[PDB]
Amino acid sequence: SMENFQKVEKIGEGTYGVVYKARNKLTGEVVALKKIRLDTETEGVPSTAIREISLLKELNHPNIVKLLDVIHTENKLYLVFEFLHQDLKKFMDASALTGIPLPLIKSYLFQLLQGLAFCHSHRVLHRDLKPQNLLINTEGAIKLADFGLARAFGVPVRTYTHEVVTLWYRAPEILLGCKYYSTAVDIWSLGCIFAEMVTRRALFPGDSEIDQLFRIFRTLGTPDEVVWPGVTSMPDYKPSFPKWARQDFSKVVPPLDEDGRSLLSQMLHYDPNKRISAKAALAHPFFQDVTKPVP
Amino acid sequence: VPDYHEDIHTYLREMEVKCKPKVGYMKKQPDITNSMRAILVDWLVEVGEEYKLQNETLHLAVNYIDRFLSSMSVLRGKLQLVGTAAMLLASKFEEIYPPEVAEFVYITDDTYTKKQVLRMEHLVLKVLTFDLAAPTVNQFLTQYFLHQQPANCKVESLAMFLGELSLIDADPYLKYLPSVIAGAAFHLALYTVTGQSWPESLIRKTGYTLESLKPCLMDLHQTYLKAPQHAQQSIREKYKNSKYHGVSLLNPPETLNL
Ligand SMILES: O=c1[nH]cc(C2CCCCC2)c2nccn12
Ligand code: NA
Repeated sequence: SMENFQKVEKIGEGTYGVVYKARNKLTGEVVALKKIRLDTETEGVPSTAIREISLLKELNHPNIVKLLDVIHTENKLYLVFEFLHQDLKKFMDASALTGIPLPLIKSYLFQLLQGLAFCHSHRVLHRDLKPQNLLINTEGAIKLADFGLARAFGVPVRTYTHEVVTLWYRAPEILLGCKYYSTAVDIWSLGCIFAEMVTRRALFPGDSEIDQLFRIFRTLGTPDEVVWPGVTSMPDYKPSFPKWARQDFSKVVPPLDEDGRSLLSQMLHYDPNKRISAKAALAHPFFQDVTKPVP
Repeated sequence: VPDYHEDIHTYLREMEVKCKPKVGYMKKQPDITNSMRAILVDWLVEVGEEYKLQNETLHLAVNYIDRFLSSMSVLRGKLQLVGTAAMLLASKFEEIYPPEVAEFVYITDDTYTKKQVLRMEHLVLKVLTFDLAAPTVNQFLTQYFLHQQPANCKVESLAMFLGELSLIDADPYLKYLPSVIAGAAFHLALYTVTGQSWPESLIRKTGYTLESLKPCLMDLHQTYLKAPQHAQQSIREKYKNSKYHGVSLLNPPETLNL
């Protein structure tokens, strides 16, 4: 029964379901309720919900959104989450003119990496990191949310779903159709997000898979066998792809200091085997003076 | 190696203890037996082959069945309903393309209805409190394969064959953790194909000595020896295929020299 919850307002729609801001009428606790209609579902409880629930029950961390309860009513499934008042997307839009203060960018990326390192060390790939799924509170915390595209991975990985990550945040190994991808796809996404916080616009706003790739190539250089061994044999690599030269990061992310630029370049490394891990990124000198400002 | 491999292994070792079923549960089931379970698991191997499902999916489904039967009494005519829902859930968790519910209904030859399968899926989820991300023998095996000197496709296939046989017989395999069964499977496969033994790198990674693996190894060697005589043969048929290098055709060793 959802009798104890009062709907306050619809917040959004993520990978699956609809999310509402609601209030527990007995305790007063404000929550986010993800509702899934099961009578619309010919196939039972969807895989996205099965994965989100099972994985979030394992991931207890300050930078991962808390799953509080799961309720099965007549023909519906409700996931009860802690509520955070906004997402990183709306916060970036509200800061488009002023800019996000540098120490807050650093704190946010630090926290995102902490959350993501915890996911990866618990064999979970998120696979949909984007500003819309990153939630912020009044007190300076940022948290990963929406694990509907997440999945438990194995050591070593096998081939998983190709249709993953929102296009702008999608790693080149997925765009080029590689048989295998793993934790590096999440780091790519966070590299994009880091740049986006710094410049206030999406780094690679493509409108198709090919346009997405070409945007990447124009900024980082078209990769070759020296930069990324194997690249020219990947399934969707074509030798007719234009060969653009790499841009200087001074132009790409002007506000970013030397340490910031070093970290960012390692997060956007083409070869997924050499792309920086979440754990190693936390040890980068860019974070030596990290604080926790309130936004 | 990636700098989260050790963390994953440590975490899986924690979780296999939490996701373990009750070892004596079958004695408390008034109407089902180890033999009926064997038949069900062998049938799920065949379901897996028909739909081209991953080995991991089969291992997950078995984990869910045994956990479910650790707390719920089930009559013999409903055991296949439990198994079917378990395989559906495991396919949704693990597979890129899970088979659809109507296909699960079809492979039970309309023994159950769609409504029953979907209601059992809810009951399974409720009894397991949605905790579906269970460690399996398969998950440990694939980690152990990274320590080969060097990679041997026959050894991998045989270790997999043996880990899979362990699923069929609750007595004795319910008394071992997946990481241990995997250890024994890997050693036995290694020994059979190349004559090598459980390597020092895995002794360090797992903390399991070859001696610690011996009880499970003794059992698994017997299982291997008697496999051509066992009432359940779907796993053997499956591992004859060239995909698995026909390892189920190989003669087991007569002694382990332990
Ligand atoms: O507090 C909130 N606010 C928003 C969401 C979602 C995030 C993904 C897009 C739809 C809205 C949320 N999931 C859990 C708690 N949550
Ligand atoms: Na019994």
